[PDB]
Amino acid sequence: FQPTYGVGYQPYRVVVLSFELLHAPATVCGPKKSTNLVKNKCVNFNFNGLTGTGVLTESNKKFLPFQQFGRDIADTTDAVRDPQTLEILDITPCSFGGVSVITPGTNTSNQVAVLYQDVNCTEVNVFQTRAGCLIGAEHVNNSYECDIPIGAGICASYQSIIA
Amino acid sequence: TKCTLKSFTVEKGIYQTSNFRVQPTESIVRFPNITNLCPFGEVFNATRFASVYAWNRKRISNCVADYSVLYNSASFSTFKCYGVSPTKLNDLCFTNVYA
Amino acid sequence: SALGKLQDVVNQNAQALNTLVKQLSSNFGAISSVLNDILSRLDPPEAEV
Amino acid sequence: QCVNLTTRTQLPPAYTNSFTRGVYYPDKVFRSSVLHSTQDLFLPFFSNVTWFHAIHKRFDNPVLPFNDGVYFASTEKSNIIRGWIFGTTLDSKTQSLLIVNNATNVVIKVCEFQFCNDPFLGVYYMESEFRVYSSANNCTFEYVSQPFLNFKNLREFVFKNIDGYFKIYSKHTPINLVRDLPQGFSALEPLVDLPIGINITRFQTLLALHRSGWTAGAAAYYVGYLQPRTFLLKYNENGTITDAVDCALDPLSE
Ligand SMILES: *[C@@H]1O[C@H](CO)[C@@H](O[C@@H]2O[C@H](CO)[C@@H](O)[C@H](O)[C@H]2NC(C)=O)[C@H](O)[C@H]1NC(C)=O
Ligand SMILES: *[C@@H]1O[C@H](CO)[C@@H](O)[C@H](O)[C@H]1NC(C)=O
Ligand SMILES: *[C@@H]1O[C@H](CO)[C@@H](O)[C@H](O)[C@H]1NC(C)=O
Ligand SMILES: *[C@@H]1O[C@H](CO)[C@@H](O)[C@H](O)[C@H]1NC(C)=O
Ligand SMILES: *[C@@H]1O[C@H](CO)[C@@H](O)[C@H](O)[C@H]1NC(C)=O
Ligand SMILES: *[C@@H]1O[C@H](CO)[C@@H](O)[C@H](O)[C@H]1NC(C)=O
Ligand SMILES: *[C@@H]1O[C@H](CO)[C@@H](O)[C@H](O)[C@H]1NC(C)=O
Ligand SMILES: *[C@@H]1O[C@H](CO)[C@@H](O)[C@H](O)[C@H]1NC(C)=O
Repeated sequence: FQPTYGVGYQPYRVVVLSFELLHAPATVCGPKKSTNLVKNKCVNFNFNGLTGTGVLTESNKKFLPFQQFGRDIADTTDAVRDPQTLEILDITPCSFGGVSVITPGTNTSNQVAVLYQDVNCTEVNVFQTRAGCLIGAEHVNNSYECDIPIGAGICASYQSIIA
Repeated sequence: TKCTLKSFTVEKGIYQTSNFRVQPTESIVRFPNITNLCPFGEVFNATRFASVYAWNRKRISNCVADYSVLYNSASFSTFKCYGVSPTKLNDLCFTNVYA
Repeated sequence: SALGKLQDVVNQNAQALNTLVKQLSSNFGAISSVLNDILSRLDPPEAEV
Repeated sequence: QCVNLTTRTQLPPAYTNSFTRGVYYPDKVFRSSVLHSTQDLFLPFFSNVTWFHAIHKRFDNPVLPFNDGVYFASTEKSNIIRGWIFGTTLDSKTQSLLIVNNATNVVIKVCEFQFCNDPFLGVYYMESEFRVYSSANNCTFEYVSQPFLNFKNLREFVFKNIDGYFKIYSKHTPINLVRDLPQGFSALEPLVDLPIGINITRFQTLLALHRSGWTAGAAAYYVGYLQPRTFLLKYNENGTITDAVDCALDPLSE
C-alpha cells in the first residue's frame, strides 16, 4: 500500500451489508416520505399505515399522549393524531348523496331541477334546503299547496319550476 | 330520468336517478420524524478500517437507514447489490443488517 | 317509561343501522375485512376470490 | 460475582384480592363517552394475587413462571425494586431479557446472561453492589430509556409477550395505605412496546440490599397472571377509562 501503486494494487475499503429476515419483528427499514398536510379537502389520507379517504379538519378532542387513533360507536376511524405535529384531526367522510330530478310531465314541460341530497351548495338558481342543494328552481316567499314533495317542508311546482 | 324509468315520457314528480360521490383530490401521507438514524457514518467514515483476515462485523438493528444517500454518493467505485435494489432497500424492512 | 313505544322503534332502527355498519368489519372467511388490504397484498386472481 | 443469602426466614408466600386492579388500555385508540367490549389478556376481578414481602428477615426473590402475561404490583417506598429478568432457562443456553433501573439510567438488554442463583442490587449506607450476571456473550438488543420509577407509591405494571412484542403497561399512583392493595380503579397506560422476539416462560424480579451483613428495606410486591377474557370498558368525555366490567365474574356483570 504505497501511494505510487497502480490501480488494482491501490487500497480499497470494502463494506459488505448483509440483510436478513428472521422469525423476529423486523425494525430496520427505509424512511417513509411525509408530504405536506392539507386541510378542508377530500383527500386520500395515510397516517402511519392507516389509509382512507376523508376531509381532515381541526379537532377539539383532546387525546391522551399515548393514543393515536379515534373511533366512534360503529368502529369507524373519525379522529387521528398527526405524527409530524402533535395535533388532532377529525375525518369527516367525503360528501356523498343521492341525485334526484324534479320534473313536471313531459307533456307539460321539459324543464327539470336537480336535488343533491345532504350536499352543501358550495361544493357541488341555486338554493340551499335542509333536504339538500336544489339547482334550477326559483325560491319564492309565497306558500302554496304541495305539488311535488322535496322534503323538510319544501315542495316544488310548475308555474318555470318554483320551490 | 328517462333512462332510469325506461320510458320516453316522465310523469310529474321527483325521481332519484344517480349519486354524487365527491372524488378525492390529493393524497396525503404522514409519518413520524426521521430519528435514531443508523450509524452508517461509524462504519463508512471510520478512521482506520480492519484487515481482511480480521474483518469487522457490526450488528445493525433498531434504526432507519437511508441507502439513497449511499447510492447517490459518487465516491464509491463499486456498488453491487445481488438480491435487492436501492428502491427495494428503501421499501424492504429487514430484521438484521450486518456491516 | 311512558313513551316506551316510540323509544322501542327508535332503538330498533338505530340498532339495525349499528349492526349493519358492524357487519363491514367482518371478513366472512376472507383474509381481511378491508378491500384495500386485499388489493395491496394479493394479485388479482386470488383477490377476485 | 454471586452470593448466596443464607439468613432468610422460611415462610410461605401470601395471597390476597386483586379487587378491580390490573386493567390497562387495550389499544392506542381514543374513545369518548362510550362502552367498548374487548377480548384480551386481562387480570380477573377479585382474583387470587400472590403476595411477597421484603421486611426485617424476609427477602422474597423466587423465580416464577411467566404464563401468558404478568401483572406486577409494587407497594414501594425508597425504590428497593429495580428491575426484572425474563427468559426460559435463564442461562447462556437460551437468550434472556434484562430490565434494570439503577441510580442513573434505565437499561434494557437482550443477551445470553449466565445469571446468578440469587441476583441482587446493593446500596451502602450510595449504591455500590451489582450482582446480576457473571457473563454476557451474545447481545442482540440494547435499549436505553427514561427513568420509569408507610408505603407511599403504588407501581403497577403489566408485561405481555405477544407475537415477539413485549408490552409494558405502567401506572404510578400516590397511595397512603399501610399493608394491602388499595381498593379502587386505575387504568394502566402503555409505556413501552418492545421488539425483542424471544421466548419467555419464567421471570424473576430484582431487589436491592442495604448494607451497614445485609438489610432488606421495607417493600411489598404482588404477582398475578393474565388470562384471555372479555371486559366491558367505559370511556368518559376525556377518553380516560374510569370503570370496567368482567363479563365472566358473576351473572350480574354478565
Ligand atoms: C448459591 O446457591 C445455588 C443453589 O445451591 C448454587 O447453585 C449450584 O451451583 C453448583 C456449583 O457447582 C452446582 O453444582 C449446582 O447444581 C447449583 N445448584 C442449583 C440449584 O443451581 C450457586 O452456585 C450458589 N452460589 C455460589 C456463589 O456458590
Ligand atoms: C418533529 O418535527 C416537527 C417539525 O416541526 C417538530 O415540531 C416536532 O417537535 C418533532 N418531533 C415530534 C416527536 O413530532
Ligand atoms: C463521510 O464523509 C463524507 C465526505 O464529506 C460525507 O459527505 C458523508 O456524509 C460522511 N458519511 C457517510 C456515511 O458517508
Ligand atoms: C389463594 O390460593 C391459596 C393457595 O394457592 C389458598 O389457600 C387461598 O384460599 C386462595 N384464596 C382465594 C380467595 O381463593
Ligand atoms: C418456549 O419455551 C417453552 C419452555 O421452555 C417450550 O416448551 C416452548 O416450546 C418454547 N417455544 C418456542 C417457540 O421456542
Ligand atoms: C447503571 O448501569 C449502566 C449500564 O450498565 C451503567 O452504564 C451505569 O454506570 C450504571 N450506573 C451506576 C451508578 O453504576
Ligand atoms: C453465542 O456465544 C457462543 C459463545 O460465546 C458462541 O460460540 C456462539 O457462536 C454464539 N452464537 C451466536 C448466534 O451469536
Ligand atoms: C374531564 O376533564 C375536565 C377538564 O377539561 C374536567 O373538568 C372533568 O372533571 C373531567 N372528567 C372527569 C369525569 O373527571
